[PDB]
Amino acid sequence: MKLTLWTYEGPPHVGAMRVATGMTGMHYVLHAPQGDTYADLLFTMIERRGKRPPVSYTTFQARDLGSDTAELFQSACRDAYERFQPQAIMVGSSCTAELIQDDTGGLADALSLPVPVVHLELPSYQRKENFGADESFLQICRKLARPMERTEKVSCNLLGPTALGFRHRDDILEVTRLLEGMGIAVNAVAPMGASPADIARLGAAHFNVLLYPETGESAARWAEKTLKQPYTKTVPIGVGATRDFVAEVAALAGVAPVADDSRLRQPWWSASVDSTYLTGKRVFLFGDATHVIAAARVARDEMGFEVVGMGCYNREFARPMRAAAKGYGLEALVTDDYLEVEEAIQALAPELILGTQMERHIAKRLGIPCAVISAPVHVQDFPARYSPQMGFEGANVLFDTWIHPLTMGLEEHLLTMFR
Amino acid sequence: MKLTLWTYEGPPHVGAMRVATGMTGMHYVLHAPQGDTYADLLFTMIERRGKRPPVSYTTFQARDLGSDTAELFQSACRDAYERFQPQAIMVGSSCTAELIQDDTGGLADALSLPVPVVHLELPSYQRKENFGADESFLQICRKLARPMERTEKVSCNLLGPTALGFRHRDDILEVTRLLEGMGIAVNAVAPMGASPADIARLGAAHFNVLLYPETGESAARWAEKTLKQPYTKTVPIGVGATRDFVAEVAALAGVAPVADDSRLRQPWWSASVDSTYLTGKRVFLFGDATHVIAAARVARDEMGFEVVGMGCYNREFARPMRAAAKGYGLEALVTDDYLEVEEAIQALAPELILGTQMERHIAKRLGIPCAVISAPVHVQDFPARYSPQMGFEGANVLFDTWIHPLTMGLEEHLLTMFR
Amino acid sequence: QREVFCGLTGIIWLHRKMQDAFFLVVGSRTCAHLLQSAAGVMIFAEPRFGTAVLEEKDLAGLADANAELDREVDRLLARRPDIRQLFLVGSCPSEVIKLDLHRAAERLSAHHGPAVRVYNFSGSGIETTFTQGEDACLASIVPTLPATEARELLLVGALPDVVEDQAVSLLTQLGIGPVRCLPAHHAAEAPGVGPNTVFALVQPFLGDTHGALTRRGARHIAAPFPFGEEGTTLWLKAIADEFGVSAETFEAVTAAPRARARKAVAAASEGLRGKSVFFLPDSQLEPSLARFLTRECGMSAVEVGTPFLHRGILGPDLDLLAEGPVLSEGQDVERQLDRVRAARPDLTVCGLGLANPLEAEGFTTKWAIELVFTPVHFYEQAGDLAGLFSRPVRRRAILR
Amino acid sequence: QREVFCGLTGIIWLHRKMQDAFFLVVGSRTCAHLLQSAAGVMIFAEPRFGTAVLEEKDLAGLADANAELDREVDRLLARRPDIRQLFLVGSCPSEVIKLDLHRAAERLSAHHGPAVRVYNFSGSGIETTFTQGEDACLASIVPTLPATEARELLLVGALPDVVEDQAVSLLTQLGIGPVRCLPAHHAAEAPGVGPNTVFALVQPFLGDTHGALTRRGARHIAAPFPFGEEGTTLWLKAIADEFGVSAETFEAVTAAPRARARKAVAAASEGLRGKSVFFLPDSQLEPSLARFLTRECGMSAVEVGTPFLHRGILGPDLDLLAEGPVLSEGQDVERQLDRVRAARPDLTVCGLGLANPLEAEGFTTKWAIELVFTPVHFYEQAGDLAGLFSRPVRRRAILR
Ligand code: PMR
Ligand code: PMR
Ligand SMILES: [Cu+2]
Repeated sequence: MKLTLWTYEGPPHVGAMRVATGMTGMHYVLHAPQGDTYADLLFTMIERRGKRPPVSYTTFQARDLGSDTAELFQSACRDAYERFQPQAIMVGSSCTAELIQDDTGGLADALSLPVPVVHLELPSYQRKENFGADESFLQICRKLARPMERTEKVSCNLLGPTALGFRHRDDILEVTRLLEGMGIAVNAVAPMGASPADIARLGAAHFNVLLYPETGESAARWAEKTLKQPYTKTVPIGVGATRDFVAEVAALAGVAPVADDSRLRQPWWSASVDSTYLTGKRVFLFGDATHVIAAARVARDEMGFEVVGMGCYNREFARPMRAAAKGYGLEALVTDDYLEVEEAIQALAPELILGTQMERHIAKRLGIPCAVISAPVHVQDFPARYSPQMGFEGANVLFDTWIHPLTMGLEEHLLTMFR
Repeated sequence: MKLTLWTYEGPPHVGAMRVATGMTGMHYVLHAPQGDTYADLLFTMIERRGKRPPVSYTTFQARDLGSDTAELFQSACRDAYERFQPQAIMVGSSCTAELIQDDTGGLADALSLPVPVVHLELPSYQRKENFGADESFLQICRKLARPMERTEKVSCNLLGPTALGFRHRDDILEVTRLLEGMGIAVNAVAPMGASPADIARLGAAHFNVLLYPETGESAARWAEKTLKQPYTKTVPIGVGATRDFVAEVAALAGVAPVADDSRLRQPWWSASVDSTYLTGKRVFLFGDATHVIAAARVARDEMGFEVVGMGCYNREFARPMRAAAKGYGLEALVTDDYLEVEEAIQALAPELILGTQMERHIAKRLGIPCAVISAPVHVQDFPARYSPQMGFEGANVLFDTWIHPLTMGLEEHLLTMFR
Repeated sequence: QREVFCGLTGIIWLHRKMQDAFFLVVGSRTCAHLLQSAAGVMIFAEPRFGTAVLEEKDLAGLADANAELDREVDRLLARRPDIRQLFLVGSCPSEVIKLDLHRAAERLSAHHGPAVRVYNFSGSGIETTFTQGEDACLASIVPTLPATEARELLLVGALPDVVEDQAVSLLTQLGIGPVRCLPAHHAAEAPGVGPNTVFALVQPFLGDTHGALTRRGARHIAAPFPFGEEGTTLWLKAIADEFGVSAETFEAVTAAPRARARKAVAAASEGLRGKSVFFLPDSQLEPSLARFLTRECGMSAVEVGTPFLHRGILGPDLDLLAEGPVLSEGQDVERQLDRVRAARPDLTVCGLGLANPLEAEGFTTKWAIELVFTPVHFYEQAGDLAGLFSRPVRRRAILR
Repeated sequence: QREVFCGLTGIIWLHRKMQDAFFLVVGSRTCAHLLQSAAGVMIFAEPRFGTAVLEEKDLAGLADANAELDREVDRLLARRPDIRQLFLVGSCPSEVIKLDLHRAAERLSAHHGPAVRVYNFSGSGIETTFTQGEDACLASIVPTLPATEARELLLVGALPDVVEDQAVSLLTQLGIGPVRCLPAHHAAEAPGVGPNTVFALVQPFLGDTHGALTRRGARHIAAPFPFGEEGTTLWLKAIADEFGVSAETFEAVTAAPRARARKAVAAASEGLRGKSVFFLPDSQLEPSLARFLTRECGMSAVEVGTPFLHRGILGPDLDLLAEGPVLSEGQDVERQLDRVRAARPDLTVCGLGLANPLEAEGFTTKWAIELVFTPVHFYEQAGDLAGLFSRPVRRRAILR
C-alpha cells in the first residue's frame, strides 16, 4: 500500500489502448467505472490525434454495479459493432472491473459478433502498462495472424510501434527508409500502422524487425515459433547500433546492406574540436530498457561520455539492463520509484542526465542539463517535426538533442561570467 | 564613423568567401593583410567544414607594403593554382587592400592561368556581406554560365544557397524532394553544391528557383535577361508559401501540381486545442528580409500570432519589407543597428521574439521567449539534424521551434505557481 | 457511455485552495495515473495528493487493509508534519473493496485528532464525477465544523484567492454581513456554521454542500451564480435582499464594477455575436455558462447539458436562461456527439477528451476543464470569461 | 600565407584583465567583424571593446576623420563615466590611412585629463600577430608609468585573477619585498618603474613590453615561464635568487605546491606518454609548452613553431627544451600542412581554422587559443594544462 505520486507506467489497460488506438479498424470495449474516460484524452491531446480513440467504455456506476454490469457490457459490445463498425474487436477489463465479478469473454462470445473478438486477461495490480500493450498485441496476433505463404519480394514486419510511444512515428519512417535502401519492402507495421488485415498478412513477411521489444517481443517470439519468422535482436538507435542492424537485417534477408550514410553528420560533429568539452562528461540514464541501453552505447562510444548511471523502470527487462550496465562497470537501477532514482542522481551528481520527463524535472530542480530519451513524455515532447531516435538521421537528432542542454548551460554560464 | 559593436552582416568579401566555399573547384584569392584569415574560422567551426575554405590570402605586412604587394598577389594566385588545381579562380580585395595600390585584374590575368579567372569588384566600405555573396555569384555566372540547349526533360536550378547560410543545406533537400514529387529534376544547385561545370550547365535549366533572394537575386535576373530562364518569386517558407511555390513552379514547368502533404502536421497541430493560447500572441520579427516576410506570414495566417513588429537589416530589400509591413499594418524597421531593434523591442514589449542571435540575446535579457529565424547565428544554431525552414517538413520545424520557447516559459511559470 | 472524469480530478484544484490538506487517495494504479496525468506539470512540484495503491494482498481482508492504511498515514505524517487535515478520498477499487473509510477516519482522528483532523469523502467514479469530487470534499467537512450562535454570511465554494478577495471586498463594501468562506486554507482558521449563519453558493455544483449546510440549519438563498456582469449583479442583489441592504447603496457600490464588467464582456463578445453554442455535460457550470453567453455575450444555445442538474439551487439561473435551449440530464456521448454533428454549432463547450476530435471534424471547441481552473467569477473576470470562449472562434477565423 | 589573427584578438582578454579600460578600434567593418566573431557570446554582454568604422569620407579626408574620432571619444566618455583609461587601437585600414593615433591619443589625453588617460597601441595585422596585441598594449602602458626610486618586483603578463592571486600569495609568503603587476586593473594602481625596479615575465609574447621596461632602467629576470611544475619552480627560483632569498627557505615555500603539481601533471599525462606533438605558430607560447610536454608529460616534439622567436626572453625554456625538436619560425600554411602530414603527429597544436580540417584528415588537434584564455600557468593549474592537451587524445581513443 506504498504511497504513489508518480508512476512510470500506467495500468495495463492503458497499454491495451496504445495498441487498439494505433491499429485501424480495431475498436475495443473495456469494462470500466464511469470516469476512466481520462485515458482516451492521453491520445487525444498528448499525441494530438484527431480520431477519437477506438474505445467504448461501459461506464458502470453504483446503480449498475450490483448485477447490471454484464448487461452494460453486452450493450456496449452490441453498440460498438452496430455503429463503430470495427474490423475486429478486442476485449478487456479495468482494475475496478477486475475486482467486480464480471466475465469479459463469456458476454463477447455469447453475442457471437461476426467480426473476430480477442479476449484479454491482464493482471491489473500485478502487471503494468507495457505488459498490457505487449500482451494485447500478442493476443491480436494469435487471433488473426496464421501461418501464410511468403511474399515474392523479401518482406519484413516492423513489430513494436504502438500509440503513445516515444518517437515511434519518425522511427517507423526512418527504419522504412533504411529497409527500402536495402531493397527490403515493409510488409506491415504493427500495431501502429496495422489493421486486422495487416495482422493476417503478418505471416507473409520473411522476417520480423523488433523495433521496440517492450511492446513487441511476445509477438516476435510467437511469430518465431508459429509463423517460422526470425526476428532481429538489435535496436537501431545510434550509428553503431544502426550499422549492426543493417548488417543483421541484410544477413536475414540475404540482400546486401547499402547503408545510406550521406545524411550522417553526428560522427563528424562529434569528432569536431567543438565537441572536445564533451569528453568524459558524466551522464545518468533512465527510462525504458531499450532506449537506456542504446543511449548508453551512444554516449560512451559515439559521444565520449562517461556513463555513471544506468537504470530502467521495466522490471520485465531487468536482466538485459543488468547485463548492459555490467558492461559499463555499473549496477543497473531497476526501480519503478522516482525517489530511488532521485537518490541515485543526488549521490552521483552527473554533468548531464538523459531520461524521462520526471528525470528532466529532477534535473531542473537539481540544476543539471537534461534531455528526454524515454517513453514517459509530455505533450510538448511529441514533435510536429521529423524527430527520429533510430537510424542515421536519428543519430543526428540524438546528437543535437543531447548537446542542446550542455550548449545552453555553457552559453548561460559564460554570459553570466562575462556580465 | 559610429561606435559599432555588433554588425548584422560582415565585410563584403565574406559573402564572396561563402560563395567560394559553397562551390567545389572554385578558389578565392584574396588580397588581405595577415590576420584577415579569421573568416576561415566561420566555415571550419560554425559550419563544420571538414575541408579548409578554398581561399588563399596574400597576407602582406608592413614590409610588403610599397611594391611587394603586387608580387605577393601574383605569387599567391599562381601558387594557389598549382597547389589546389581549381577549375576556376576568383580574385578579390579586402578592406585594407582597397587603399593599397592593388590591381587584382592585371595581376590575375598576367599569369595566364588556364582555368577561367573571375574578377571581383566589391566596394568594401560601402556595401556589405550579402552584396558580396550576390555579386560574386553573379560574376561567376557571367564568366562561366553561357546560353545552352535546354535539357530534354524539365529541369530546375536552385539559386541562392551559400555557405554559412541559415539552414540552406536542409532547404536544398526539402525543395529537391518537393520538385521530384512534382516531377521536376533539379539540374544544378548553386552556389553551394556546385562546380564551374555546374555553373556552365546552369543554362540547361528550364526555369530558375530563387530560394534565397539575398545571394541569388542578381544571378536570377541575369539568367532571365540572357539565358531566358524565368525565376520563381515565391520563397516556400510556410504551408501557404509552400503551396504558392508549388503552384507557381508547376505553372512554370507545365507539370501538374503534386505536393506530398502526408508529412504535414503544422496545420493540425495549430488547429488543436493545445494551441489556443497561441492566439493573439504579439511577435516581433527581425533578420534578413526573406525570412522575416515568410515568418510573418507563417505567424499571422497559420500560427495565430499577431505581428507587432517587423524589420530587416537588408537595405537592398527595404522596399519588399516595407510593403509587407504595410500589409500587416505596421512600419518596417530597416536598420543594421542592434540598439534600434532593442529600442523597438522594449517599446513594443512582444510576447515572442523571432529573429537573429542578437534578437535572441536581447529577448533573453528582457525575459521574452525567443527563437532564431534569420541568418546571423552561432555554432549552436546549425543543426546536425534535418532542420529545414522550407517545405512542409520545414513548416513542422518552424512550428516546433517557435512553440518551444513559449512552451518552456509556460511550463516554468506553471511550476513556479504550483510551488 | 459517459465521457466524464471521476471525482478524483477535483483534488487537483482543491489542494491549491487548502494549503494544509493532503488528499490521500485509496485506489488502484488507475487512479494514481489519473492524478498524475491530470496534474501534468504539477506532479513535479511535490503536490499534496498521493494515491495509496491497493495490491492483491491489500484487497483481501479489511482489518489488514486498515492496518496498512494506518501505517501509510503515519509514514505520510512523518514526512509532512505540517499537514493538519488529511482527506482520505474513496476510489472505485476502494468502494468495491468496501474499505470503511469512515471507520478509518474515526480511528485516525483519534490517533492524532487534535492536530490532524482526518476527513473522508468519496471520489469514486461509480458515485461522483468531476466537480462532484469538490462538492463531496466540502460536504465531508461541514458536518464536523463547529456550531455557531452568530448570524454570518459564508462563501461556500472554492475560488481563487484573487476572486475570493474581490468577493469579500464587494461584500464588505455592501456594508452588512461579515463573510467567512467555507473552504479553510488551513485547519487553524476553520469557520463556524449553524442555524444562525446563512450561506450562498458561488459555484453551481455544490449540491452535497447544500445538503450538509441544510442539515446544519443554515438556509439557502437562491441567486444566479457569478458568471458575468449580470450573474454577479443578481448574486449580490440576492445578498443585499437577504441582508436588507438598501437598493441605493447597492447601486452605488456596484455601479463601477458593473461598468467595467459590461465593457469587457462586450469587447470580448464582439466576436461571438450571432453564434451558436453547444454544451456537453462536463462540470455543471454549463447552465450558468449558457445564460451568460446567451444574454451578455449574444450566443444562442442549441443544448445545455448537465451531468447532474440540481434544479432547486440552479433555479434562478434557468429562470434567467431562455426557453429556447434544451436541457439534457445524463450523458450518452455517442448520441450527444451525433447531435453535435447535426447541429453544427459555432462553438462547442465539451470535455478535453472530445475536444480535439471535434475540431478535427470541423467544430470549434472550448473546454470547461480550463473554466474550473481559470478565475472567471464576479465582475473583473467577466471579460476573461467571455474571452475564454471568444478565443477559439477567433483562432478558427484567423487560421482559415 | 600565414594563419594568424591581427592583434585585435588580444583585446578581448586584455579588457577582461582591465576592468577600467575600453578598447576603441579605429578600423574598418572587417576588424569589427573580427572582434564580434572572435568574442562570440562575449559581445552580447556589452563588453568594453568597440570599433569605429572608418567611412569612405574618413579615408578621403584625414582631418574630417580626426574630428570625427574626437567627437566619438567625447560621446564614449559621456556614455561611460566609469572608463578612466581608453586604448585607441590601431588597425590595418587606420595604418594605411596613416592617421596619427599617437598625436590623437596625446590630444585627447590633454583635453580629457587628468581623469581619462588615452593610450595608443597598434593591433594591425600588418605589424602584429595573435598575442603581440597584448604585448603592444602593455608596451603602450609602460612609458606613462611613474618613475619610482624604491625597488619593487613587477610581474608583467595577463595572469588571470586567480592565477595572479596564487602568484602574488606565493611570492609574498616566499619572502620578497614589493610585488606589483603591470596590467593594473585601475589607473590609480599603476606600478612604478625605475632603474632599481626589477621585473619578471610571466607570458613569453611580451617582447616589446620587455624592451619598453628595459629603457626605464628596469632589469629583466632570466627565468623560464611558470607553465607547469618545473617551469614554475625555475621561475620562482630565479625570482628568489634575484631577491636574495635563501634556497632552503624557498624550498620550504614551494615543496607543498610542488607535490600537488607533480601529482596533477602525472594524472593527466598518462595519455600523452610516448606520443608526438606538433606546434604550429599560434601565440609564441609553443617553445615553453613543448618544454613542459617533453620534460614533464613525456611527449616527443617533432617541431615547435613560433611566429617570431625572441631568443633573449625565451632562452631558458629553449635551453631546457631538448636539442631534438627543431624550431621553425616561418609561417606558411601551404608547406606547413605538408610537414604536418609527413610527420604524422599524434597531437597537432594549430589554429582554430586548421583544427577541424586537420581533424578530418586524421590528425588529433589541439588549438592554442585556449591557452591564453584558460588559466594554465603555475602549479595548481599544471594538471589542467596537461588535461587540456590530453583530452583530444582521449576523445580520439574513445571515438576510434
Ligand atoms: C485526464 C487527465 C488529463 C491529462 C492526460 C492531462 C494532460 C494535459 N492537460 Mg491537463 N490533463 C488532462 C485533462 C485535464 N488536465 C487538467 C488540468 C488542465 C487544464 C486546465 C489544462 C490542461 C492541459 C493539459 C495538457 C497540455 C499541457 C500544455 O498546455 O502544455 C495536456 C496534454 C492544458 C491545455 O492546454 O489543454 C488544452 C491546460 O490548460 N489540463 C485536469 C483537471 C483536474 C484534467 C482532468
Ligand atoms: C575570429 C575567429 C573565430 C571565430 C569566427 C569564432 C567563433 C567561435 N569560436 Mg571563438 N572564434 C574564432 C576563434 C577564436 N575565438 C576566440 C575565442 C574563443 C575560445 C577561447 C573559444 C572559441 C570558440 C569558438 C566557437 C564555438 C563556441 C563554443 O561552443 O564555445 C566558434 C564557432 C570555442 C571553441 O573552440 O569551442 C571548443 C572556445 O572555447 N573562441 C578568439 C580569441 C581572440 C579567436 C580568434
Ligand atoms: Cu531552451
